[PDB]
Amino acid sequence: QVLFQGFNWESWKHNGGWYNFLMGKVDDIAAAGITHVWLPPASQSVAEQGYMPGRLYDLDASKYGNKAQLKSLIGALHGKGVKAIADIVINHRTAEHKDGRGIYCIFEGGTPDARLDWGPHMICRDDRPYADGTGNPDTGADFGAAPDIDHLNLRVQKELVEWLNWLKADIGFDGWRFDFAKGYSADVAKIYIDRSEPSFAVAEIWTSLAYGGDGKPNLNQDQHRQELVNWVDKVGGKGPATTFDFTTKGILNVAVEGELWRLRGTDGKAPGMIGWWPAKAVTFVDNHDTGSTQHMWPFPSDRVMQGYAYILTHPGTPCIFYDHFFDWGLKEEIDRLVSVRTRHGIHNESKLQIIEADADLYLAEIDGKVIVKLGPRYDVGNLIPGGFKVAAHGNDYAVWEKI
Amino acid sequence: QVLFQGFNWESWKHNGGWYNFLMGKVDDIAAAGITHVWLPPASQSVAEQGYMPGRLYDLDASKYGNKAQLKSLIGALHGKGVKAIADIVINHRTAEHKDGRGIYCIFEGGTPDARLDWGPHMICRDDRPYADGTGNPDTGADFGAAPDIDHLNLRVQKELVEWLNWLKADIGFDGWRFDFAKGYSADVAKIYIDRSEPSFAVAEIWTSLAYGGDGKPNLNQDQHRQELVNWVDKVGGKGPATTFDFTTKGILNVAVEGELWRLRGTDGKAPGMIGWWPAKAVTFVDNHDTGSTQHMWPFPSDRVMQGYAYILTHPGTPCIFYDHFFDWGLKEEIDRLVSVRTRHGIHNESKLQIIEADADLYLAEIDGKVIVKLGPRYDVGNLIPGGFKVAAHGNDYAVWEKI
Ligand SMILES: C=C1O[C@H](O[C@H]2[C@H](O)[C@@H](O)[C@H](O)O[C@@H]2CO)[C@H](O)[C@@H](O)[C@@H]1N[C@H]1C=C(C=O)C(=O)[C@H](O)[C@H]1O
Ligand SMILES: C=C1O[C@H](O[C@H]2[C@H](O)[C@@H](O)[C@H](O)O[C@@H]2CO)[C@H](O)[C@@H](O)[C@@H]1N[C@H]1C=C(C=O)C(=O)[C@H](O)[C@H]1O
Ligand SMILES: C[C@H]1O[C@@H](O)[C@H](O)[C@@H](O)[C@@H]1N[C@H]1C=C(CO)C(O)[C@H](O)[C@H]1O
Ligand SMILES: C[C@H]1O[C@@H](O)[C@H](O)[C@@H](O)[C@@H]1N[C@H]1C=C(CO)C(O)[C@H](O)[C@H]1O
Ligand SMILES: [Ca+2]
Ligand SMILES: [Ca+2]
Ligand SMILES: [Ca+2]
Ligand SMILES: [Ca+2]
Ligand SMILES: [Ca+2]
Ligand SMILES: [Ca+2]
Repeated sequence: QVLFQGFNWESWKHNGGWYNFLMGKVDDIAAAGITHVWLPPASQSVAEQGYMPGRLYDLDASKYGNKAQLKSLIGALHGKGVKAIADIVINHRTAEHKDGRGIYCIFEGGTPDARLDWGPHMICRDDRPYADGTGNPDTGADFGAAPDIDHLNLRVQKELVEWLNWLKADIGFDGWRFDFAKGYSADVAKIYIDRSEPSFAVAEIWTSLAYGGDGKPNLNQDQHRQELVNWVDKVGGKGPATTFDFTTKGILNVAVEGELWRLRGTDGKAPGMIGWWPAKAVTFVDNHDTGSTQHMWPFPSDRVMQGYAYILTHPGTPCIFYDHFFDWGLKEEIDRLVSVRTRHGIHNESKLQIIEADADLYLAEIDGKVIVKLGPRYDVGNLIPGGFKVAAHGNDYAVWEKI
Repeated sequence: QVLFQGFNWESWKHNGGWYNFLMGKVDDIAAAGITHVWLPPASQSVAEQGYMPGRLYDLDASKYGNKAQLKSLIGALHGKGVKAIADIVINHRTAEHKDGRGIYCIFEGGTPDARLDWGPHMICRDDRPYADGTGNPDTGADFGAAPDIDHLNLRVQKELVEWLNWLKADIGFDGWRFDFAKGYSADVAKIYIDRSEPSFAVAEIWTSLAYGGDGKPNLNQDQHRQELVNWVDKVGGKGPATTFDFTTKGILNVAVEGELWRLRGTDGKAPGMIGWWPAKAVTFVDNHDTGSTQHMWPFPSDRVMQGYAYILTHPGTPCIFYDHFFDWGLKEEIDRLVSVRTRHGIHNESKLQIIEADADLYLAEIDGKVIVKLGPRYDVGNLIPGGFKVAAHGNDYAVWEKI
């Protein structure tokens, strides 16, 4: 399962429309061995990138393109074997109309009927000024800038599950990435996952790493991955549910700048979520927030390939980011890695054994068939077994594969 | 067994004589809980510090003092419970007289008889110009500046074992530290150890650490401690034989400057010799060469107490260096640590479990009774068990002891 993020922060701006643009990259994407692409928020949003949704059923006001273009793109991805997963922003919603108080708290689903046309009662009890105090309190965090939907209200749960099934059925989406899933409880999410039955769903739980007395992250980030592992438990370990592994991303970010010892945790296992539940963890080097033009937590640029050498050979389900693959010129090195991975049947639950993790060398062996070396360390051969030949290499990475 | 090094590079210079001087520190030394003190080379040496011996039986030409003063000092140490171990420099010897060739290759033992009065035949075949080609080749490394004794010659072995037994019997020495034990084979050393039967013997095998592609030592220094562990095997694992743990000293030197992750080796065990054979390893922060006025491999000065917090709580047999204890003002902090160690019966073979080793924190638990934290990391309490109270602390160290 290797995922691709088919957009970045600037994508809405594209001349002629991003979904149209993306039509052209479907073959390349299919060819890299990508199995799912995560498409940006489809509905009408106040914010052009999509994360501030209003008329949920109105896919036509999207700045990425209209419903007709979405279905053609999802048609193309599907015709080529790949699945399309959708950014479900349902923690918060923006309102169409002012109520009596002059507050924008009357929602409009986008259709002549009443689906999704809620008012203040479906806003979480306490999210003043939008709330009118009569809904249930928030199951999770608040998003400041907008109304937070009260996911314990039953009309909310039904109309939002109808909308999810419509996105699967009429639009074609296969799975969900749940935006700001800290916004609501794993229980609420579970209803949506269970009742829409996606073939894949990844939640975005993003919290800070623990930082030590030195301004740098701690080697141990067990509080941080526990929280990911916990969401997956409550939601259901047997489900399709996964969380992005922000722990590996946070560590790697630092590790790569000459601190590769950071990659062998306290227990001698990988320090990120993939060290405890690789199966339910999807890994990434960067996304539209951490990277792109937002630069919230970027991977060191001169090192993104050591990042892909790591996520692509290791357990967990890797996510390639649009920009790296298509705009940085790393296409081919990334391809080669996705091949090594697919060729040896490396998969989300592969076994990892960390041979060495010193400041200047990380050497790990996955599934007995592939070894990856990250780092500038030159004197290395003595540790890579007889029987392996180098499969890929580039800047401060090399991966050998057996015979 | 905690050893003390009762001298440094400048000691020969002391006004009024070092052994005399040292008479005054015997009580303090005895009181710290020190069980052995390593005294500098006793015989006549061309080089004032002792490491260039000539008339082996002539203890009177020592710049540290004469035979009478040595015996009084060893008498005092013994009267107070401590043993005295001697620096046996027998790899090389300097000659008293020129032979026919005009080469200084006629030795003089220091007595009217012939004990130790060898000539070129007892010099290793190849150490030109001193050698006359008729002796056996060197069993080990060469010391450039002087004649290397051919320890395979049987007269050499007998007279040098007589001299060793005289140092035990007439002078009072209890054990040996074998200077430059790379100078000769572990086999030759074994004869001297076995036949003089010391109660303690430590060899000085000093080689370089492996350095990586970054100018810093590798985390793994297994080639380096293998060599120590090997000498002890050939010499005899059941003997009194030990080697100084240069591996821990080399690592620690670096580790302490914010790289405390260096202290959990590749295998999750201590990286120095004490991780493989703690019993046969004697640890140190610095000695007359690495430190003192020679500064060959000094411990970072503002950090020597993190070094003693480590060696004093950990397995292996610790060696306190004269200067730290008596001249740096660390006496009391060092004492306190030697107490924690002795109080809880921590000993050369105690069990070590490394809780965490991150750049800014090293936390280890010895024998279930003591925990030591090295590093500036502040947020620590969550990892030290309920039941432990802090026993000592100071600059970037603290050690707790159970109840
Ligand atoms: C951009 C996002 O911000 C939040 O993550 C923050 C973490 O909580 C914080 O602890 C860490 O140190 O830094 C973060 C960013 O600075 C949200 O939790 C995260 O979910 C959010 N990501 C998405 C949500 C949006 C609003 O609906 C967006 O505009 C993003 O584009 C989404 O991917
Ligand atoms: C001072 C000593 O030098 C040697 O150690 C060197 C190591 O071999 C080298 O690899 C390392 O990088 O650095 C070293 C010092 O720069 C000898 O091997 C060592 O045994 C020697 N130590 C003693 C021997 C002497 C000569 O008889 C001395 O003058 C010292 O005072 C002794 O302790
Ligand atoms: C393997 C694990 O290490 C533990 O110390 C964590 O506290 C735990 O949460 C994590 N457990 C998870 C991982 C797996 C699979 O390895 C599960 O099935 C568990 O339910 C899930 O909580
Ligand atoms: C425990 C050890 O780890 C091994 O990987 C080393 O290669 C080995 O040399 C070392 N072995 C030594 C240590 C002990 C005690 O632990 C012995 O009795 C052995 O003879 C001695 O070689
Ligand atoms: Ca409507
Ligand atoms: Ca809100
Ligand atoms: Ca919320
Ligand atoms: Ca004589
Ligand atoms: Ca010589
Ligand atoms: Ca020699």
